[PDB]
Amino acid sequence: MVQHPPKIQVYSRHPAENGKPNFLNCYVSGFHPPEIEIDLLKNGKEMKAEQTDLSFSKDWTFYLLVHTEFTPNEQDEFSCRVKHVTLSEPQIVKWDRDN
Amino acid sequence: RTISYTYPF
Amino acid sequence: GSHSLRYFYTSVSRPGRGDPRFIAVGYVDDTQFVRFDSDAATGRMEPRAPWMEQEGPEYWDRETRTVKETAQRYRVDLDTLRGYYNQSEAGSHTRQTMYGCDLGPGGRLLRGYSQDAYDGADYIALNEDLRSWTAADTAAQITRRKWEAAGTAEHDRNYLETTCVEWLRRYLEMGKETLLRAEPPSTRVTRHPISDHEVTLRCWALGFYPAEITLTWQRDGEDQTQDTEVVDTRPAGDGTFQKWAAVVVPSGQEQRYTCHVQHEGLAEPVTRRWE
Repeated sequence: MVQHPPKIQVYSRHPAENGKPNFLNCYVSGFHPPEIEIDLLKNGKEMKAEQTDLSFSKDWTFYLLVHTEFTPNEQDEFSCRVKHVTLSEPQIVKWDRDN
Repeated sequence: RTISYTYPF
Repeated sequence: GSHSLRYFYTSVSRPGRGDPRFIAVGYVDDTQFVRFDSDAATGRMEPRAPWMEQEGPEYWDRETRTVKETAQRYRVDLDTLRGYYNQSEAGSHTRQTMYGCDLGPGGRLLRGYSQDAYDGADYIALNEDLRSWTAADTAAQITRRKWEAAGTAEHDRNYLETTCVEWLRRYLEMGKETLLRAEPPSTRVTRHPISDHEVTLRCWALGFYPAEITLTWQRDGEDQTQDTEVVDTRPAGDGTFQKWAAVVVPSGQEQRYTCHVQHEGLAEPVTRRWE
């Protein structure tokens, strides 16, 4: 019944450019058990994104990637919501271009 | 090809 | 050098939420080629790599068929474990299996794997000799005795030495144009101030394959791995990977630090600096 909190990395595919198309990535790793709710948020609202198939690391901990295309914008705000059994409340990691 | 058989616990 | 075939099974019991969920994913090296999800409405093993669409229907109903009967066997195993560990139906439980093979330039078997986990901890693993079992606890020790009596290791060693390596070769030829292709990293360095007297320099490695890479920082020809933050190697989203390594340096001294990127995709390990 041993559990591990998720690790979340919110990042773009390429170096972010304002006005120029990119891909947004929410990479969630090292979590157990495998139940999880991962969503990408634009201005707090949910995004149409795709999810990779469930897989795990050498230490059995799971990793999962949710991804969608997006255009970086001075006026827009991107986030990733992660709900999991080990977190008392959904984790929200905002996107930083500089990374 | 995935293994056709697994032995139950 | 080496090339790997591995399958990853995940069984999760969903109490009162129906029958348990079964997921199967297959990897060749660092590339995912197949997938199965019991929840998904297709009821089929599906290609997750373009070079797989080469295979016909005969390949996939076979691959579905095995994965379906495996889902059933794993459905029973979930109850069995629940019996061993004296657990109730209320709680959701996870059993994992990962198995597969490594091969050397020979094409012959280099190494073989077959391990299991329960609720995120080692249950049973096949040893490197491929004839003996390592059982974590005494509940796993039960399975071990049954498995020894049933001669499971011989059956596994046989799949691993034979069937595993044939298909690994076969998949390697199907995806030769990308699986044997090497992607060198895209390397830049970035600066971000922390204080009036400290800055963060960051060594980027973008869009490389496979995932194995080494990002070292040094100052004057001598690495300082004590003062280095370094992320997990993450997916770029297009199949390739990305990693970075940072170091807190004095805002007065930038050129004195050099990053060193090592990757099989590169002919020569390349070095970067702030400009």
